Amino acid sequence: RCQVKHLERTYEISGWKDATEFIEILARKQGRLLKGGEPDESGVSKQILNDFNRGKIPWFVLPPEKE
Amino acid sequence: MGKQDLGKLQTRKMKGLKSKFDQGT
Amino acid sequence: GRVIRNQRKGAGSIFTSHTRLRQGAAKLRTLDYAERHGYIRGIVKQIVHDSGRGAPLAKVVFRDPYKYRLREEIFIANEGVHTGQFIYAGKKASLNVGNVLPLGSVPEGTIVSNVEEKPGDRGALARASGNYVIIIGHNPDENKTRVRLPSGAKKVISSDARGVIGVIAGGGRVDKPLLKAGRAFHKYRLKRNSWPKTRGVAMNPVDHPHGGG
Amino acid sequence: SKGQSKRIWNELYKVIDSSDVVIHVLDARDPLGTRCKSVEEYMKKETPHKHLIYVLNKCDLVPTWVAAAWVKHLSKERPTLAFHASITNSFGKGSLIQLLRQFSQLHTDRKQISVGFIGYPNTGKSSIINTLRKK
Amino acid sequence: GTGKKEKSRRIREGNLRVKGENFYRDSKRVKFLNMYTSGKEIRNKKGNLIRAASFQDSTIPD
RNA sequence: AUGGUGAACUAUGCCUGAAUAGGGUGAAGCCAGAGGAAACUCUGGUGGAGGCUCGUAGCGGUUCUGACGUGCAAAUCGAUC
RNA sequence: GUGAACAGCCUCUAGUUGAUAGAAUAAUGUAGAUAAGGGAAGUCGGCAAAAUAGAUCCGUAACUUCGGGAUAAGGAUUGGC
RNA sequence: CUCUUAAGGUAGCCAAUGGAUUAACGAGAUUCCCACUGUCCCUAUCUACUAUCUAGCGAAACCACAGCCAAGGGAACGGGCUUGGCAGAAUCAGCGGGGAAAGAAGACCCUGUUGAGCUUGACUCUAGU
RNA sequence: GCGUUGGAUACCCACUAAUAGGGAACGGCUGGGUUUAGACCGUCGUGAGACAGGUUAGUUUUACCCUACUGAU
Ligand SMILES: Nc1nc2c(ncn2[C@@H]2O[C@H](COP(=O)(O)OP(=O)(O)O)[C@@H](O)[C@H]2O)c(=O)[nH]1
Ligand SMILES: [Mg+2]
Ligand SMILES: [Mg+2]
Ligand SMILES: [Mg+2]
Ligand SMILES: [Mg+2]
Ligand SMILES: [Mg+2]
Ligand SMILES: [Mg+2]
Ligand SMILES: [Mg+2]
Ligand SMILES: [Mg+2]
Ligand SMILES: [Mg+2]
Ligand SMILES: [Mg+2]
Repeated sequence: RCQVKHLERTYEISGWKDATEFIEILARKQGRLLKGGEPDESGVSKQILNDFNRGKIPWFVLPPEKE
Repeated sequence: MGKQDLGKLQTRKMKGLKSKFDQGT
Repeated sequence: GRVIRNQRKGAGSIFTSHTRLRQGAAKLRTLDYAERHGYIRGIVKQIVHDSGRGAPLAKVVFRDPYKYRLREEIFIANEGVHTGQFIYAGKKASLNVGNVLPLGSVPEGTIVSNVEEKPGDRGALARASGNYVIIIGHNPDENKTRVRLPSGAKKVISSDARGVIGVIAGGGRVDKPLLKAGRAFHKYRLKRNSWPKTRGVAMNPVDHPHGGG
Repeated sequence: SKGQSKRIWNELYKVIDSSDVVIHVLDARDPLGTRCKSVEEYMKKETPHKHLIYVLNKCDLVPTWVAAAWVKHLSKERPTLAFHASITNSFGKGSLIQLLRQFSQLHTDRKQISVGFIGYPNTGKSSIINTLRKK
Repeated sequence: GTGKKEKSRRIREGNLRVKGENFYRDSKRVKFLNMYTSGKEIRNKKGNLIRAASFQDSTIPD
């Protein structure tokens, strides 16, 4: 749903190839590590979803085409 | 309804619309 | 209804001024023969801070014209007055900052302070820090002087009323934010018991007419 | 399953039954996604005398042309007003107020009119009401 | 003073006047605002019904 | 209702006295070095500000299916704060 | 003495050894602890307990009024001779 | 007489910023995660002081009379009334089902008075002006 | 005669032989509720205040008596 440029501008990260890599890179950059070095996948995902819903990430659905 | 002048509305200056936070440049 | 604080303050009690650390009442000299006819010279010995007053005060020593002794007066310091300066007070005093002159002896546009409302009451107008009185004009036939007060009002007073040349020192005091209830506390500790203030709406209808809801 | 409880839907039917004007609040980012088409069909079938309009909120989160296109497309069905809800820095408040005054003047036989705000959760109904009241 | 009394106000602007009618309320305003406290039944010392509650009359109509 | 008594508790103003370990952070002013035409920037020190902060004495009184309930006590005890 | 320390613990000087006692060790309590495997499945609700903790070093995000956040987070170490 | 759907290809013009989606702080209210555990499955064991027995000392609440049940007795509802079950001294530790047994005993509705240093163009007034 | 569960938030998931209905209340601990004094938002009222309402914080502490019951002389 979101543009790559918008996501990378919002979260100051890049270089991911899938959602798991995106979550891992964001967790390691933000310091969301569990006890033992494991990234906090669920917590980072919940924060991403909250930001998406509350409008800290730009996105929209395209309107119908003009006639 | 009257005139809806959308040119008087300022959109929110979100962090994802700023070119200063470019990655890979 | 219960007596409000506004009505309570009239009985005195805990609402009197805190005057232990004051230097003395700030007044001009008594209007005497020397100031009515010629002039008299005093010397600024010190400039001191007065508790509860923004403006500093100046101790000025004169010689007693009728007895061998010295007389100490407490003037409100105008800006630019220094220790060791000679001050001249009287009808024949020169137009210099710090001198005390009758209002009829100064030209239009003169800036004065600690101005007598009536001739001999020893200073009533423009006493707070940074304030002054402007000499608008003269009416010689009625022996009157038109002046402009700090509030913007225009007044007519006697030309024999006296005033000190210059502007009261310590100006610009209220341009600094206090930032702190503590600084307000220490400000009013040296003045009187009028702080802090409780809003009438926050009270009960018995305590204040604004109460209730 | 939140938003589909009997108590919530009883409240919805109560506000519709008490309302003369119904404002359906849509999200400018997903207006077709945040539409209650079944509620609109029920209103046009059973209560044709109640006036239903669209308010497209959160227009500050989309580009200007996207909001203009959505307003143009939704106006083909219902009167749609673009909006941005805020107590201090809002958009569309005067237009909504003058439209409500028009409805009040149309229902001049009624001593007062009620405008009920319905829509999806988090679309900003309470924010729009606070914007109208400036409090 | 004599200017703020009820009698003088009536002159400036017999049995038809009702309780509570003042500068702010007329008769219709008074009765509409008394609607909010209207719905109560009245009983005496012995417990007989002086007045039934509003919209709670027990008489069977014909 | 009339006439009297209380600010030894407590509320507030005033006058004259007294009390308050050890840590963390590191403001202005100042020194040296690297840049610069200057203004000014950067690095390392010095200094010891704050109705700052951790935490004793002290002041207060948040919480506990707490103790006690003719209790030690007509408001106390323990831990926690 | 230990220790950053008027902290906690032990000691010298000085001062106490006071509070009805004796004998047994059922249930239920008040106060304090431990527990295989699982780890909130308990309960309205992680209430209560447990876990953490000093010092040294590495390192520390969003946000921000640019002063903070911050001991953020996350890691390594500690005796004696 | 007339009014609203002209805006277009993922961020515009217009005036660093376009903000309350406000940092910091909080014995304020709420949700979730890691760790952690007897909260639980599912309970077991240990210590001190009680409880317990004894010597001495020694109260209080409360008390119409009393104290085993079942059915029936003109709203619910008995220890006493009618008909039955039955029923043997004197007692100890527990226990919390029942007891005008107590302690919770007062809150909650109704009637009649009183107060309000409550409030208002309610009435007579009145200080002040 | 004998059983009729474990969870999630009246309905679902699962296990199970089965997850039947009901009475002794509705003619001891404990959360929602009668929650009095503090506080805020909304509606009405000229106001004191009241409420179409919504949120938060808020001391009641037996048993050694008789019987019943469990054990013991
Ligand atoms: N950017 C933006 N945010 C909005 C707007 N209106 C509401 N919001 C945000 O949406 C959130 C939920 O709004 P709310 O009024 O509670 O939604 P409701 O469920 O319809 O009542 C709030 O935190 C607002 O900050 C808007 O016009 N623009
Ligand atoms: Mg109050
Ligand atoms: Mg005293
Ligand atoms: Mg402090
Ligand atoms: Mg502190
Ligand atoms: Mg275990
Ligand atoms: Mg659970
Ligand atoms: Mg359960
Ligand atoms: Mg933080
Ligand atoms: Mg017997
Ligand atoms: Mg209350």
